[PDB]
Amino acid sequence: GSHMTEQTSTLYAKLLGETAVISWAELQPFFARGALLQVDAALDLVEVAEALAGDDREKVAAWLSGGGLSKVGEDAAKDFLERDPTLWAVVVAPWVVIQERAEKATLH
Repeated sequence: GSHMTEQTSTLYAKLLGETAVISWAELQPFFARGALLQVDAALDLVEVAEALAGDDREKVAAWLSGGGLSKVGEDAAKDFLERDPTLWAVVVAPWVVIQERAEKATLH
């Protein structure tokens, strides 16, 4: 049971591959330590995740001050829990980012 040192760029292939859908209750150890970032329904997962992987500071900090990107505490915890709770989670190299599944406005 030797833990495979993940030196492969499978994370790149995952992040820029597609989004992932999971239950919120699986992400409990992630927001507990604070390794969980919340993204708004207006934005997308790939654009916030590439920013947090690529260290794109103007991209990240624009959404931090703009309120499109945040971190998941107790307020966001009970929010997502009582919202879906099934939501779109994409694991970036440092941390995971989540968007709500329930898009209340979908006009295309």
